[PDB]
Amino acid sequence: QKRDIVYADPQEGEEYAQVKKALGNLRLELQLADGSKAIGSIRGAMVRKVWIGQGDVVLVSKRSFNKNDIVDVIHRYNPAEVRALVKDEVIPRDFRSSDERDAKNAHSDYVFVAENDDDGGADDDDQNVLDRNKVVLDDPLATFDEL
Amino acid sequence: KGKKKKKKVFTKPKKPIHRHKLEKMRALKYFKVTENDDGSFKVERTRDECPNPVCGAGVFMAQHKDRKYCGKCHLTYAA
Amino acid sequence: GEKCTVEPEVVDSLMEDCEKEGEDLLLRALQRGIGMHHAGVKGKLRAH
Amino acid sequence: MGHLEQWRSRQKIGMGKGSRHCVICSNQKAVIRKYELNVCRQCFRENAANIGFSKLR
Amino acid sequence: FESEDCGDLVKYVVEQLEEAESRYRKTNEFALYKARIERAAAAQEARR
Amino acid sequence: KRSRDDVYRFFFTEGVISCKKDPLGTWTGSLGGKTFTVPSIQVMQLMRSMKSRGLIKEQFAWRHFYWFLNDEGVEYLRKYLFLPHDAVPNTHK
Amino acid sequence: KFTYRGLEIDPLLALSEEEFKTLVHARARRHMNRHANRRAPVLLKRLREAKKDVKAGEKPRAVKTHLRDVVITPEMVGSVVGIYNGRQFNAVEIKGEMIGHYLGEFSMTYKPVIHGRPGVGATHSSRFIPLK
RNA sequence: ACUCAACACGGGGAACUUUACCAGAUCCGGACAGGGUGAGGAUUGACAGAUUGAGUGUUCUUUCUCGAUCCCCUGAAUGGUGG
RNA sequence: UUGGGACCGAGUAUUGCAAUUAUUGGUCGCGCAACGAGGAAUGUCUCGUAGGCGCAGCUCAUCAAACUGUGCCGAUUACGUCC
Repeated sequence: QKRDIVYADPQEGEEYAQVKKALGNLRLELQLADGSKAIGSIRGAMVRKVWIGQGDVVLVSKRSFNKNDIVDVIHRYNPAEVRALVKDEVIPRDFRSSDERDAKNAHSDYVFVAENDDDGGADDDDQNVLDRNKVVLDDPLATFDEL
Repeated sequence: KGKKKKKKVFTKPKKPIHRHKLEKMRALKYFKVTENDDGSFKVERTRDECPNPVCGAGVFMAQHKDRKYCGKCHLTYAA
Repeated sequence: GEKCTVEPEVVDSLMEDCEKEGEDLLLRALQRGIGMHHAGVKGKLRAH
Repeated sequence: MGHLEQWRSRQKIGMGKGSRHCVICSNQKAVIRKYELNVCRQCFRENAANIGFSKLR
Repeated sequence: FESEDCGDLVKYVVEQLEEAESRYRKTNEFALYKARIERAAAAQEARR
Repeated sequence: KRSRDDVYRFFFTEGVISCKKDPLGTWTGSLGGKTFTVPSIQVMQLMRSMKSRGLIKEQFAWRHFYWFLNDEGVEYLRKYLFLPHDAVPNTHK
Repeated sequence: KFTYRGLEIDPLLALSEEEFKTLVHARARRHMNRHANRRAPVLLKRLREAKKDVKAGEKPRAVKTHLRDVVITPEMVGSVVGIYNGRQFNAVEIKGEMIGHYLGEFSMTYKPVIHGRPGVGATHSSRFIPLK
């Protein structure tokens, strides 16, 4: 179909952030990967078409007319893309603060690294092309004899 | 079933297409005419006809270095 | 590359428009983040 | 002579289950019939009688 | 500068890239690649 | 492929020609009473072209072909064979 | 050394067509009789050509053919023949013990199979086998 | 084709054909001529040698042999067990 | 075991344009290869039926442990209930 991954535009609202716990009446509690503590909401195209769990990472928006009102979840990042994001160069895995930075909660927590793609297979596509219009030897039984 | 689109191993000299190899004014190259003796014109030929019913009309034979040939009945009188 | 601002649906609609106005396979070449522009490209699509 | 002698030959010999081809269409899959030397099962017999056949039993 | 020039350039590059795509249909890594995705899809389907 | 003329002479005094759909040659009236013999593919080509020019009216049933040839057909033919006619059906009845 | 029926090379060569097909197995006999009328028009010639021309101390130049429905007679022994499995001309030289056979028998037409771990769907009971 | 209404089922017991699939070569079955081709035209077929899996004119060399629709270029048509 | 044959080597004839990855028959050797009434579970049957046995048609150069049809030999139990 289409892309499963988008990047924040720093202008026009939109900043990465992580869910903490969940609260009633469609709202939840939400915390900033630089700033202090927040409360979020959700949009009505995700009211039960999409479920945003706790400690899932998402992309907010912010109000244009007035800051420091409330913010809203306008997207979700699938776990597949979270590991990728966090790797590259981008967001902290500790979500600066955590609850708070002055209590330094949840210490390392040493890196995990998705270094598990290659298993030591999948080496060499640099080899032969077809040989056709040649008589060549190639009888089986090979190895079968060492005498 | 199923299908795909791609054919090219290629990158050889491919065949030229056969194309007619022209002789111009073919009749005059066969029939030979002479200086006029006695007011009568003497007509000779460098092409002699094949003796088979199919070739029995006007249909001439051929001339190669090492063979003679008939393109009508696909025959060889060898030289 | 990784960095893009543009949302997918945007792109895909333009890409669609290429198919129909296809000429030099501006289609393929644009899909490769690889694009051409001059006078021999139609005004619409070159803007895109 | 040349190419023409090498094109369409091995089933103007007529052999195997090739060179069958039904009368009613021309399809040669799904059995031409040899049973009383009729042909109908490739345009299906459910579609066409007018031969005098009917299911009585 | 125009005309044939820019088209030779673009074309040739699309060629080269499509070429290198073919070489990676020699298929080792790409093979495991397909082998995976497929597995995941099947699993998801079964679960649903 | 100059059995053309023969085929056209089978047309005129009939108005109708028929042939099997087959790639292996056979005579396309099965008897003409002039005992012509033509391939199958050659026949097929002739009537195909003239069809696209509007001179033929085509019918297919089963593994065969039935060829009728129009009023228009008669015109084209008379000019090609350089011959007038009273008309094809009046002679036959 | 080699004994076809207790015959070395020189006796075999000496035999005329009649005396030959008498000596060989039932297939070979059946083949020859049914055929007549050439039916290896080129595959004789090409061999005997390059055979002759050799200065010895090495094999003839290789010849290629698709065909494999043709016998092996004592005439064609010593040659180097191609036989075609549907993508590769394959190298065979013709020994004195290849008489009474065909060509195709020496040219494999498949890779023998050696497996590589069974995936899911093999074992009915379900575990969703990691990782192959 | 996949619980019962998939699994000696697709009349499916396939040597070639059948046959979709793979390696390689061939043929127009591109109608319809608006645009080009003097008597030679544009054109068809081929012995021999060579190429080639091929005593396959496929193609070339060579010369002979033949409807001028066959032939050359765009548009269009067509066929397909392709989706 | 003379019960069963599976595998396996040699010779021969027919079918076909082509039987090599044995095609089909037909006699010698291989039998010392399995297997000694079969766990959990499970299939469809009420009289010319169940079961045993053979023949033909079908496909079709050749090959039927399949399918369709016909015949021969021919029973035990129940003819009830809703678990």
